Amino acid sequence: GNHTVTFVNHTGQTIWLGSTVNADGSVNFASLPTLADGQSATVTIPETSAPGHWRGKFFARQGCTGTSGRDFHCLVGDCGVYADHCATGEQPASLAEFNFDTADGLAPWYDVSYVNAFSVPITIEPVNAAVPPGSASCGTAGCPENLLPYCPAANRQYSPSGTLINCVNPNRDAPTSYSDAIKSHCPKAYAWSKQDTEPGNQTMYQCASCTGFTITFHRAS
Repeated sequence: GNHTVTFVNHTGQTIWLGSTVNADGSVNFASLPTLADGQSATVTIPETSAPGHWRGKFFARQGCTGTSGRDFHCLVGDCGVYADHCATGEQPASLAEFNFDTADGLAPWYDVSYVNAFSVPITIEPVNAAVPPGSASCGTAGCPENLLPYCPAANRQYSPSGTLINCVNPNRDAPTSYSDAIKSHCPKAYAWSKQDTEPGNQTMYQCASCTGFTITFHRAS
């Protein structure tokens, strides 16, 4: 069947959901919801339709102002001038990444990625999971703790009003003091692109027997 994805906004401010999909035929949504603090919404992944898989990323855009189609713009994760969908790639932000695949008996795969940035904490937790006895599958990806306070000073980004709102990886492809701090506080997420080749890493998750996922964007201020 088709998996559901529930977005839960616990950040403390409004988020404008965005998504980017791989160039493999994965079908992107016409629009993704805007969530005031505390609100939630659920979408349905069209797995049963061609091409039978969905490889892509969800993220929260923050600090959005202006008019859609004209000057709409976000302080974190901007992906174009439209409030309801991405016209371009996104500026660096926390990512919830998925590989739904009806041809992969281990899918869906999921992970939290701070490779580009840590903006808000993300957890990805399966819904109605049936874990085989002894299996450690269907784990929760990511951690709830706000990691902005542990950001190296050189990688911090501030709102015009002076609030710390983002922590941007200076080198996505090699360990840095940025990735050291992220990994030290949450080993359950990507902090740099090839972390999943480190022995003992806890970056990747899959759950072959669930009805969907809950993506929670946790408190960030």
